[PDB]
Amino acid sequence: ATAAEIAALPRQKVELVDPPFVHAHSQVAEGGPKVVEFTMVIEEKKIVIDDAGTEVHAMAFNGTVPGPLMVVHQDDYLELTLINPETNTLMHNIDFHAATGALGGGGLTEINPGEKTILRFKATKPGVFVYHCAPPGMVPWHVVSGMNGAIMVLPREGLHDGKGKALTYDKIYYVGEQDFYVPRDENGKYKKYEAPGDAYEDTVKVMRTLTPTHVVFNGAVGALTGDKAMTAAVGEKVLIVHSQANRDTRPHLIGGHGDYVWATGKFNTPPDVDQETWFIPGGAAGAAFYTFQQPGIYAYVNHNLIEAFELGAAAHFKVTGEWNDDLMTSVLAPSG
Amino acid sequence: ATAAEIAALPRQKVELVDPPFVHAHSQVAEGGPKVVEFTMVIEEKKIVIDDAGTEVHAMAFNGTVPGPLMVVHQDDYLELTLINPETNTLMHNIDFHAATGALGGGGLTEINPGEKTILRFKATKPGVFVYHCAPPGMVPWHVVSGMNGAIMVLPREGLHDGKGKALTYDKIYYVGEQDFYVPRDENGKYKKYEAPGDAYEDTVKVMRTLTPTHVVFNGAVGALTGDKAMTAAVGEKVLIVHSQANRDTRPHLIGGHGDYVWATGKFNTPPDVDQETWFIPGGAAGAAFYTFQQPGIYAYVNHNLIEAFELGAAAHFKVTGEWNDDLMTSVLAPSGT
Amino acid sequence: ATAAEIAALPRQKVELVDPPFVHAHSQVAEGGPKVVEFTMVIEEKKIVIDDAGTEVHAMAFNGTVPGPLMVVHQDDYLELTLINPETNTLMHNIDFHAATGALGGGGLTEINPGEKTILRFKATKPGVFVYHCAPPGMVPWHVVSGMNGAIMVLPREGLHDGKGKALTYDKIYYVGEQDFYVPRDENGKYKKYEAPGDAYEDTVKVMRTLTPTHVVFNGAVGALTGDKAMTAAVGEKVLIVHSQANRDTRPHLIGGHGDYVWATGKFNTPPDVDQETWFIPGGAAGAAFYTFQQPGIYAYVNHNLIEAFELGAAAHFKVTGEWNDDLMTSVLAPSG
Ligand SMILES: [Cu+2]
Ligand SMILES: [Cu+2]
Ligand SMILES: [Cu+2]
Ligand SMILES: [Cu+2]
Ligand SMILES: [Cu+2]
Ligand SMILES: [Cu+2]
Repeated sequence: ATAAEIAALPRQKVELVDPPFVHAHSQVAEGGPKVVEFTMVIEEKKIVIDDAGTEVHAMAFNGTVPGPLMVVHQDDYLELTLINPETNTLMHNIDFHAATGALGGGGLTEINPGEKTILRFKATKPGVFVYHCAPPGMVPWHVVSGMNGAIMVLPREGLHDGKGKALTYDKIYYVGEQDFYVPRDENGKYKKYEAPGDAYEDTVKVMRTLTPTHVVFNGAVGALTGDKAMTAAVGEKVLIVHSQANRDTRPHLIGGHGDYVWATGKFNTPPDVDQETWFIPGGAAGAAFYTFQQPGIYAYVNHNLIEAFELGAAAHFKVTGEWNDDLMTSVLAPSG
Repeated sequence: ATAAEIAALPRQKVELVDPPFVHAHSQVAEGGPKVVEFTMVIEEKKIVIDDAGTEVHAMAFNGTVPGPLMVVHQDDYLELTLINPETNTLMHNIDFHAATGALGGGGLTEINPGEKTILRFKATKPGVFVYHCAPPGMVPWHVVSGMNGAIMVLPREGLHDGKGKALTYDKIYYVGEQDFYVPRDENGKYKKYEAPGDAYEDTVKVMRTLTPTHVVFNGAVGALTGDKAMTAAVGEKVLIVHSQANRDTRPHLIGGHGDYVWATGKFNTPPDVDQETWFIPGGAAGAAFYTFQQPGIYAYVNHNLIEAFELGAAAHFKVTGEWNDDLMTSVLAPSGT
Repeated sequence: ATAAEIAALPRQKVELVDPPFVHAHSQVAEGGPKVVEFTMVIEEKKIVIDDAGTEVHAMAFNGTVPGPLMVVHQDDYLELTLINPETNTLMHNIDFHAATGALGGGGLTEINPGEKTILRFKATKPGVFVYHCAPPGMVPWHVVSGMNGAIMVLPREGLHDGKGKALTYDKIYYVGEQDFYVPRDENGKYKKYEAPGDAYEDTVKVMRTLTPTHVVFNGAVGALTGDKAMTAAVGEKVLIVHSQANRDTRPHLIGGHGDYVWATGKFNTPPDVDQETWFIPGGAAGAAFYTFQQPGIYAYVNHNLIEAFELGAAAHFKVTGEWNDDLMTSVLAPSG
């Protein structure tokens, strides 16, 4: 397309919503290509990530860790307004792994506090893709301070299985997994600081050990459990988008499966089926589709079970419906 | 589907065998869906994992680490009697990744010492799958103390390649890989404890470093080497099932390949072919098929070669038969310049 | 083939070139199977691997880390002459993951200083494959001292996609990634040693932490950046071969994609498509094919970004050509 051709396309303004929910969208594209417009404000803020009151200086797209999920269709244009308010202290930018050129947009979006920028790119490849900050010289520090999220580029015709059959989800949830590296003093207590830049040197020391102190979903231990559990019902088709911008993960739904999994995240590669545990490399997003067949509590975990149960990488689904005894039954309940 | 129709099905009681061997089974299912019955008793026991005498309090399904492989076919019912003897000290349960609902069985099978339970589930999805203990609040500690194994759900028509050609193995071995986290004293010497409970706090400290002290096949360093090496012959088709319930691994057969590898472990996903090194993420099982074409010793390793040769994750195959010089030959043996 | 047939095949002697470049070869084979002859000399030498003057005693096929890429076609025979000069101190050998039997050749090629050997094997399976040294009882120590490389066995009809369409590259580069484990003294300074054997105990202690001190491409921090960036032009098709003999990696082209990725490295397994980040397990090689669409500087990284930008695993591509504003454009440049 020429610049004139693009200027004649319809514009659509999208309101973002906080993870794990996803803004409203249509699976099959309603019409031809659009310029889809989003706006995000960056907030630097302290977050508390566990029940011991441990703090991280988060650098958050839209004020959440992860940043929100943006949804477009193949061959739409994504137009982002990115704002770094004067209340912040650091320069920031954005690299979309879905985009082609200029370091995924990082080289065109460097904004100091009090600045804004607008970037547009054509979403030429369908799939789920990571986005993250990447300021020169400080790339990994922004990413492991929570400045990352994902976008989904749906095929215009919606999702399909390997053999061209349509896959239509009832519910979608976005789980962003974050490794954090919090410094400790000589008594093994986590340190606190009064500004992000003050934590920089101590944090780099921990990062170089390659071992996170916490690995969490949606920005904190227990964020998606108990009463902030994701919900579904028996018979509902659910798409679970999962991203990790820095470190590998191996998601598993305890009690379920991934019926179709795009473990690479890319919808032109056919999905793996019937998976117990799938693998998403650091720097990628993946998606799993599952139809719930049994009610009750499911845990959704990174299946390095130390990372899930000791370091924080565990969420719940609460699923309503009737029990199927053909699939599973207690023949003799625990007894003497 | 009905309670009635299920009690009408034939029952077959299987006697389990210790890894790396697998109980007798047929690849192609003979006749219709069955209720296949297994019994395992849980043992808490001290095991020695290296030649230095390092001890771990293991928590072992059927007394072995890994637990034994169970084989059924798709749409069979697996019925497990699980027994926690009153000589044990902890509650245990089982989560089958092959099963659907109730945390894979784990929410229905919590048994204290002196208790037993019977669980039945329909094996709806073909593949190899991990099982493991998962008691609320102590999940990784029972897994990394050895409490895990695998099952294989064969398609009823047996295995096939990506394009419908039948693949029939002559023999099957199950390699369970285990990461252990053994606490050290001030001299760097491994510690010993009286009961499993006593080791808990020090072991969680090592677990949180995410760095195992030992990574082993079949429960110990060198367990599947020497007189305990797996065996085959030139021309023999072997299926190697490998599981890791907690940590990634990257198996490789030194001197061979994986001719067809279901690296995800699931037989409706077509296999990768001609693999050098394949990758099984923590919490999964995979399977590789190979036809041996050369005699001699092979080593089967996790190809982080520090984990293989320093931490324990190496086994041997001894293969009989004739050498093929077309595939490889020494044109000039090591000689002076 | 008969014995006389094998004995009658044409021989071709190939001069190797240092990575990241590759010796001249044809994609589509020209004529029937051949015996392709290569000679490599092993060098044990001290190399400097970062900007701080940190030394390692490298053990280097042909004098380089990684060793060079050898290219043959399926069902050719590769015949290697391997020489261990009298000035080295250790026995060495070679295991080709491409070969069948005798531990990949390792059992037949153990040469002490002052010895040579000639090994021939038939390249029966197409793909990229790791090769590395593996002397009994000292395998990891030779591998993590740099003694590894890769070979490519191309299909006789050249590369194709999943749907049997030909893929022809214009340029090929080989990126070998190396994890090093360099000991430190109690002051945190890296140690130096007179002879390789003097470093053995201290190095195995670091190896057993599973945490590298440096993760590099082509043997050193920054080896493929600046004036040594890899080059291409918009519209050129590049094949990037990447190996890691001991530890996993997750390559990503910042600003691009892998249009076709043989992540397993084996050309009978259909490629994944449209990849953002792909995953190569330790002990394997992989290959990614990309057509460049935008000019500029791209970084090619291991996307554990701590490993890329703190520990050394980052390279650059410099790509010439005209900017395409359809794919990406700055609608509003950073402004107050
Ligand atoms: Cu930032
Ligand atoms: Cu990135
Ligand atoms: Cu248990
Ligand atoms: Cu599990
Ligand atoms: Cu060597
Ligand atoms: Cu190897």
